[PDB]
Amino acid sequence: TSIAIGSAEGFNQADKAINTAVKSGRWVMLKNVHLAPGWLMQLEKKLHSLQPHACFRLFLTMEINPKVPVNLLRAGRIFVFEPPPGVKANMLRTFSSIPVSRICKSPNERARLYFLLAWFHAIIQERLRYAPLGWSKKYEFGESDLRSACDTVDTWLDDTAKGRQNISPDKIPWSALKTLMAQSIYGGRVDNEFDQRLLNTFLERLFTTRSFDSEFKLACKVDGHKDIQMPDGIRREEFVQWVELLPDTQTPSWLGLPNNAERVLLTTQGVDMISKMLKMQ
Amino acid sequence: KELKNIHVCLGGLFVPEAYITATRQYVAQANSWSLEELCLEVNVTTSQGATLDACSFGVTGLKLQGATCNNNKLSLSNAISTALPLTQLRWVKQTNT
Amino acid sequence: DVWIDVQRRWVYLEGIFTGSADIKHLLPVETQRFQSISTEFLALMKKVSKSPLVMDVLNIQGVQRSLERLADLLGKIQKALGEYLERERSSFPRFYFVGDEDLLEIIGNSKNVAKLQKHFKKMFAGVSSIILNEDNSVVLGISSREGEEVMFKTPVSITEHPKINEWLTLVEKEMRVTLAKLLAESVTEVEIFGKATSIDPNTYITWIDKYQAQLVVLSAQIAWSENVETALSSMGGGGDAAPLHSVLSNVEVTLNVLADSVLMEQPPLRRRKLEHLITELVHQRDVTRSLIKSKIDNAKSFEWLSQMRFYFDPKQTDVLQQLSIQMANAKFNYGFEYLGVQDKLVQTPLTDRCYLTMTQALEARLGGSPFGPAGTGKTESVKALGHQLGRFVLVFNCDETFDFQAMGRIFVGLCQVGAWGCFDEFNRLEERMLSAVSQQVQCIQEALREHSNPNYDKTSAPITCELLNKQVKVSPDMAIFITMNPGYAGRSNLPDNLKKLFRSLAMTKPDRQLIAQVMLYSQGFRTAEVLANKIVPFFKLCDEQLSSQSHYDFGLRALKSVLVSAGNVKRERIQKIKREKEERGEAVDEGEIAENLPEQEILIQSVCETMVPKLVAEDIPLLFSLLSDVFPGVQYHRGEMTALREELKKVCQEMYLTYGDGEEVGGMWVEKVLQLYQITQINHGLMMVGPSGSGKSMAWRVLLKALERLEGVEGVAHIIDPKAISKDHLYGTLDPNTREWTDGLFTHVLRKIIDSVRGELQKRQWIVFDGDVDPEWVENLNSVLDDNKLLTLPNGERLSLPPNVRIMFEVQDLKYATLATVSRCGMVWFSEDVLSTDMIFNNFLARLRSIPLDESPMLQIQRDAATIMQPYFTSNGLVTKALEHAFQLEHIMDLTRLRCLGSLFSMLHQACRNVAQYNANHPDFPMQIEQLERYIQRYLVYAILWSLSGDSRLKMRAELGEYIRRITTVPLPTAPNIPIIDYEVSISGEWSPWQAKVPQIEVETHKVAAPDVVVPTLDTVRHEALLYTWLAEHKPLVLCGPPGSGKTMTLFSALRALPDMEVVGLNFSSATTPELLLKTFDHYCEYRRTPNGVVLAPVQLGKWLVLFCDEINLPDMDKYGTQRVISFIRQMVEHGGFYRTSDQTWVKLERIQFVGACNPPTDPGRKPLSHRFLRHVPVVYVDYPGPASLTQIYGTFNRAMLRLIPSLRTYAEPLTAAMVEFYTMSQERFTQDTQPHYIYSPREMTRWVRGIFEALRPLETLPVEGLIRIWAHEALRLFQDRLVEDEERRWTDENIDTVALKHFPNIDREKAMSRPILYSNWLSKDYIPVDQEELRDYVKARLKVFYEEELDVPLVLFNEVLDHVLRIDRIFRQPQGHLLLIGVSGAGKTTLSRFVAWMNGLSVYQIKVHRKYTGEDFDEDLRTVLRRSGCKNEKIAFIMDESNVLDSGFLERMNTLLANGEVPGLFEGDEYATLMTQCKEGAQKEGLMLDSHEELYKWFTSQVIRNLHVVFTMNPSSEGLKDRAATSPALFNRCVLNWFGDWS
Ligand SMILES: Nc1ncnc2c1ncn2[C@@H]1O[C@H](COP(=O)(O)OP(=O)(O)OP(=O)(O)O)[C@@H](O)[C@H]1O
Ligand SMILES: Nc1ncnc2c1ncn2[C@@H]1O[C@H](COP(=O)(O)OP(=O)(O)O)[C@@H](O)[C@H]1O
Ligand SMILES: Nc1ncnc2c1ncn2[C@@H]1O[C@H](COP(=O)(O)OP(=O)(O)O)[C@@H](O)[C@H]1O
Ligand SMILES: Nc1ncnc2c1ncn2[C@@H]1O[C@H](COP(=O)(O)OP(=O)(O)O)[C@@H](O)[C@H]1O
Ligand SMILES: [Mg+2]
Ligand SMILES: [Mg+2]
Repeated sequence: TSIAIGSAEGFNQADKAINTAVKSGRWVMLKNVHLAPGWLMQLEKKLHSLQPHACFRLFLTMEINPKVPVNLLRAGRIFVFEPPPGVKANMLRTFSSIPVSRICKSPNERARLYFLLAWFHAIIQERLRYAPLGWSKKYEFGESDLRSACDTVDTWLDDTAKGRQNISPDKIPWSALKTLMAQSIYGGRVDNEFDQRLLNTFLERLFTTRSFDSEFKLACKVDGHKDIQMPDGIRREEFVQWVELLPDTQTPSWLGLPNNAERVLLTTQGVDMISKMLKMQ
Repeated sequence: KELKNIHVCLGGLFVPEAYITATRQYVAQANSWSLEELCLEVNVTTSQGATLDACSFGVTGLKLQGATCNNNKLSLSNAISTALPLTQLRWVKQTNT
Repeated sequence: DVWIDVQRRWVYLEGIFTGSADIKHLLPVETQRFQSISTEFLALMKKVSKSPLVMDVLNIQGVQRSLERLADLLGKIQKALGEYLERERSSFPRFYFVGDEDLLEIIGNSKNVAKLQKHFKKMFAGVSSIILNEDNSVVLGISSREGEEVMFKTPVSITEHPKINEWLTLVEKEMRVTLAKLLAESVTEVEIFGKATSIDPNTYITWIDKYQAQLVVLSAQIAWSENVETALSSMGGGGDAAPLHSVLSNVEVTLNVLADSVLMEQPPLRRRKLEHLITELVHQRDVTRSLIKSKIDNAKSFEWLSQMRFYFDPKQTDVLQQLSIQMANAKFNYGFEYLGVQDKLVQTPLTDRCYLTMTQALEARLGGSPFGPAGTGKTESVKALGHQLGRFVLVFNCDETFDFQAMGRIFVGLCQVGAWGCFDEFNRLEERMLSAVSQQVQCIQEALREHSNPNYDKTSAPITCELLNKQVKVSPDMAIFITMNPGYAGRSNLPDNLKKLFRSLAMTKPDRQLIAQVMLYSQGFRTAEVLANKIVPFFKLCDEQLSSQSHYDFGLRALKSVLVSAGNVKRERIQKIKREKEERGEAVDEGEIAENLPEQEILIQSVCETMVPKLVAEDIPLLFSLLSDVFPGVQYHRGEMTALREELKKVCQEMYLTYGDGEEVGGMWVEKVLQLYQITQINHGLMMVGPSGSGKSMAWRVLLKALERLEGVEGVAHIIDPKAISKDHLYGTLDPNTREWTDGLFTHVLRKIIDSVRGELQKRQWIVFDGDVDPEWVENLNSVLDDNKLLTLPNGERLSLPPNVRIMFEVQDLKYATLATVSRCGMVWFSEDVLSTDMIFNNFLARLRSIPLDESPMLQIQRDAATIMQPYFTSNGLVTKALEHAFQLEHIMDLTRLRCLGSLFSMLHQACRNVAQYNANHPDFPMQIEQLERYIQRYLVYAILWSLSGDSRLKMRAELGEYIRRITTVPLPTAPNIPIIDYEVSISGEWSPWQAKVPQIEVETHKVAAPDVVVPTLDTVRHEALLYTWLAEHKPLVLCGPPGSGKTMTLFSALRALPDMEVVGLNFSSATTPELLLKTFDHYCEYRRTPNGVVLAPVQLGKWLVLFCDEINLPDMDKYGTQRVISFIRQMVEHGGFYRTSDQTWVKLERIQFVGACNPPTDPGRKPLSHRFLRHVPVVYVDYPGPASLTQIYGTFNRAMLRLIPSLRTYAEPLTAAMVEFYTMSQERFTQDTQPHYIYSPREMTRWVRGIFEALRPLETLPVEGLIRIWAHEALRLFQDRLVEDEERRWTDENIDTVALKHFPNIDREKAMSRPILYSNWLSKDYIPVDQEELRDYVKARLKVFYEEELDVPLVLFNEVLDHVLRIDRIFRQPQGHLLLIGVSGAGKTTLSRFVAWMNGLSVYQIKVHRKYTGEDFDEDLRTVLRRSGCKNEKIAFIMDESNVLDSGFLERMNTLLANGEVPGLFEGDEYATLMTQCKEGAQKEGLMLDSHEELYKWFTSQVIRNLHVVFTMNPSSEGLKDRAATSPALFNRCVLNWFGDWS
């Protein structure tokens, strides 16, 4: 039972659902509980004097703000959800979130399309860290955009491929996918001409028939003279296995940005780390 | 007439877009052209070694991020920023080519 | 608790059942039940009314049981009626868009269809009325607001379907099927018009006239889509000759025909159809050109699927599903909702991107979220897409009152009807409301997703969603759209879960050039391309070059207004040329007229009419240079609107205003008036921006009167101060319990205009918002000030703005309004230079010469005085130069021209009244012209001095006097060193020094330092005269100065000279709101309904009520710099009344005037007053008395005091000096910079003299050393008790000794300054000094008795305890003696207070605060204490701790009680009657026979003041004390502060 916090009827529904689930063993999720900091305290006291069913679970989704009571934080286990640390982690999360049966479907090219989608999503989400240069503002390129892009890819591939096991890369509706991602899915958030130009950059560079060649490069001159190579596989597990063997030497050149873009940031955080190590002394 | 030959720093002006509009207006009035049919051309030269014609205005303090300018041509660089010595903004008639 | 509920239920149910006489035919069984209920009700009315006694009816049996049965019956019948309403809403779901009372109105009025014709506008998109035959028995068709009608193929017969729901559903279905059939026929014809080399204009115009505006555009789109599809299917072979060029040429020739058509005169409906067709075919031409350039040869290429394509299948049996609209992979069926004649938008690249994104969102069964800055086309694009699919789109202007329930019911209506909800400003909701609404949105979207599954079949169970604990059917055609301006003020943050439910789209840069080009081309402008390419860069360069002003807007709405005005101007110019040709010759050729037409000149005229009025002075040359550069060689000269100009002249003459043409005096004002008229003609939302007193109000009033006298249409103006009332009182409230809507002020006015019972729609209605503008209240008008012209309320009601109504705002700035409001309003900028000072002088002189002051010899005196003062009121005259110089001085408040000018005018009116009084006093010898001239000139100089420097210090006043002396020619006082400000003007016409009015008085011995005893001083006699002058005119005034400067004393002294005025004290604080004023009005005044309206006047006839506000600048400003109470007072002063929010009625004040007092605005906790408020209130600066004046005032009090002991009579002069010096030193040593409470004023000196006088009253004799000891003890109790630090108290001791030794040399130091200086009246009858040890023993014995009788907590006695109990005993022995003990918790403050109260006989009262303690409990406790201490004559020590406070209302009530001794609104209702009864009983007990309630309430207040002692205890917080100094000012000026601190 999912309940959104904020209204009196919401509090009544939350109380009723928790009271039912602590006996039945069902699950209760409460969303945006940070908007009612006072009620969270009575919720914590109610939870403390309670011996619910074995399978009962209570999830409280919230934003990271100081209004959340400290006692509630101590009473429960905290999980922080944020952008993945790097391109490899982002692509691994993307591949884990999408079901295996979805990627492995009638056309074998769907797996490579999904891999391209994951790489694209990882690149644009990782460029958000270098906010002045990677983009012009902190766009909210998130998981909903990834779902919309996956749905678009599925719909247009199914339309083009009437259940055929294999289709030619030139027959893939590249223009439809590129336009829908540059105008509706990812371009909808973009409110700048130059950010739109950069999105069109990435979409034209990545989504093309040349992405199905063995000589395709995902990125160029990442460090020195080597470059990221497009995997030659045709199955989802092979793409995931390629993602697992990423060098773990990510640089902003992976994103197309200059390598020095992180030099200030990686400096500040480093100093920041010292400060934290000094604050806990 | 002397105000045309001075080089200003666009970052040191409260409203630099007003300066761009004023230079465009000056060029349009000088040549009796229409204001809406003027486009801007950029020529990067040294501050001392430069000449301003009836349509050129000098600008200082512009910084090129991630690129270097040689012979008014841009090349990618690993430097954070490169100081452009002097920039000539020259208003010309639109060609639509 | 049962009778009232049953009574109300029966009343409203009887009203429902009687107003609807046909409701019985559908509700039979409950009709019989209600007949039985009505018979029972008649029985009760026949039984209880016979005996009008409660005891006579509570003795009758069978009453309570029958009442309970009736209550149950009423509840059951109400529930049944609610279920019936729900069931009837289930069929024909459009009834979900009407209220329950409205639904019942249609239910009961099914027989007569005339009453139902006003409900179709809110149940249908474009159906305004239903066409019926003469019998009113069959529905022949439908009609729109524009008059366009659709004739049903098969009319709906009401006789064959009597039930309302059935024939309404049949009407809707017949609407859809008739629209489908007409669309099919129009498509059949336009196909013939298609695939043709040439098009006959006559046949094309005939086809356009034949079909509706919706259907012609739809058919053109269908035909073009079919042609393109056929061409692509032919070209699918690849590398083949393209017939797509044929489609392009067909579009081109049709565009040529349409462009020729719009050049010539057309009927308005045909013209709008032609414009829509031109726009659509221009878009088609652009799309075809893009397809040709891209070499698209496949119909399955995405360059063709990304477009909106229309497929028509005549083979479909269902005409509703006959048309399909497809974009990318999204498919929709045309809703066939009659939309009337809407304004089609230009399909720009952004609009296309918006269409694609929103259609993708719709296919995903999730909402759309277009975001961006204002005027980007976000809302209109959503409406245009909805109209493209034939959907019913409702726009809801959302605010924070759109709670969970309102949004839920809106969603229920949208689900049932199957309509599109465009929620504009969705971020104006609360974040918690956004989170709550996210759940409903998710449920609806999940239901839609389940509907979209192919496994579902329409024959199975319908899809329902859980909405508001109910199963609600969800139509597949539902859509939710939210348009929000991210970053705008008053906007909230959307939760992530809600954001994931919408597909977002950035609409930031509209394609302005394309819109301009297409709009101008559709209006008939030749060379529209060059016009657009000139006018769009012009707007861009205006945005860039012009200065940044808060009222500047050069976005799309500005260009849109410019383009519409350009089209209107072109039509008007064509008509003018036509009539000129008719009067000169007979040859008329419309093609020639179009050919030789100066289109650029028309565009310049439009720009000047729309953009110029808002420009500031420094930006006008820039914009005109931009015009001369962008449009070279063309110039526009504004037409001379003479016919309006003579009307303006006549109105100005009748209103004593100055009129000018061009460069004369007042010409700029007339130009602004004409600009306002043009903006009214072009805009339905206007705003008049400019500094206070720039002539805005007179401008719009004169314009209204001139328009009434020119057009013959009577003009009615409703003026509202939006920030003088709460937003709930402005727009309305929705009851969270009963879902009942109470209209606000603006809502009530608009609804009354719309109903037009008294012919309101036939009048020019102007709703002016004269007040501050902030996004909290003005954004609710967004949909009002947009193309929607609709006010949307949370209860789902939508009110359309009538065409005769203009929404106007009169503001002084827009620094807090967002761009959303700025862009939706035409701005007229009123600089202060528009209204010249000569204009104000002319207005004043004309009013003086015309309007008598008494209500004629008075008019003759006024005319003579005006003639005398005319030479000084000219340009570059005495007054003008004096004002210019005074603007260079320093004033206690911001100096505005009209404040000084109004002060001067009031003083001149007082001078005329003085001359009239002189003439009345001397009937034999009236004042002659020479004496009048001398008096008027000297008084003019005097009034200039007191009006232009009255709010300044002495040195500024002297500087202004010196400047006037240098420039004036009036005879002035000849003293070399005495400033002119020290003189007054005698009625004989000669300067007289003020010192002659200051006599050395001898105050009576028993009246030493009494509250109403004033020692005459120069400032006292000057300020008294000035206040008398300002009060006699009833002009509101403000006294500014340091606390204790004597503002209240001066005001009361001046009012003592006016016996016809009664003063009422109000003490403002940080949380003061107009409800305090309303309570004061309820207590002291009454409302009566005179024939002219409701008038609020004081109860006491013949008396003027002076509402004296103690701290007028304390009330808190909101985050937009507005004090609500200050705006309320400004409205009551400038408009002479306010609005009663009980019934939204204008109440006019009578015999009520306001006086304010305040500390300087630079003082902490004080805010500067609004310039629009300060314009009407002269400000007088009362400074602290100087050493000479203090020496005189307290020297007099000391002599009167020391007259008690003759042997000490010679020590009055030194003692006063010792009083004056030390008080000065401390005032310099301890300032508000260190601690907030370190305030020293003459009030301390009055307390000093009063305390020494009390000490000296009983003594028969006393040596000098004892007098010095008393002086030092009082100095310690005044200057040392509030000190925080030890070093400050050491300084106080040392300098007390130093001052005493300096002023009393030959004294015994030890006998007078034994450091334990203690005084008490416990050991003896008199207040003689007490020894520390004897005092300790006495306190020990009294503490033993205290333990035995009262609280038994043992206490340890040290010296500080003895000092503190002595101080508390000192305070409890004084009238209105309140304490503020500040110290650490557990230090014994409460215990010592209780002990001292027990010793003094006071009854200790402490409020018992708990978790459920509220404001009502505090009010009840306050009533209890007030009754006990004011009616029973019981001395009560009310002990309150800072932790007992749970709200600011606690501090408000306590502040009022501390300052005045009464709360004006505490006793209201039966409580007031009970209080009056007990007060009469108490007065009878005392021995006073009082009859009226006013004097009895005065006696109650006096008793409370004499008895109640409030002891406030709080911990010593740094910021807490500063906060309390503003929340409760009386805690620091009415309470004695004792700093106990921590134990030393
Ligand atoms: N045409 C005129 N000729 C002479 N005096 C005028 C004229 N118009 C206005 N005044 C006077 O000048 C002052 C202007 O006051 P008005 O209320 O019109 O200004 P405002 O800008 O609307 O003020 P506020 O901002 O305080 O509401 C008044 O004293 C008014 O009587
Ligand atoms: N493409 C367009 N063609 C014609 N008029 C347009 C177009 N886009 C916007 N407008 C006009 O500009 C204004 C935009 O209003 P609205 O859509 O409410 O703006 P927003 O939602 O961005 O605040 C309206 O007058 C509208 O008719
Ligand atoms: N001429 C005077 N005669 C008597 N008291 C005076 C005189 N001048 C100043 N005072 C004293 O100054 C104080 C002014 O108190 P109040 O009227 O409340 O001042 P404010 O209105 O500035 O707060 C009183 O103590 C009053 O007795
Ligand atoms: N002088 C004192 N000697 C002994 N106990 C004291 C003394 N003053 C206060 N107490 C004790 O402190 C408590 C009362 O504190 P109270 O007067 O309520 O504190 P506060 O100063 O915060 O009002 C009781 O336990 C009382 O016996
Ligand atoms: Mg809008
Ligand atoms: Mg006004």
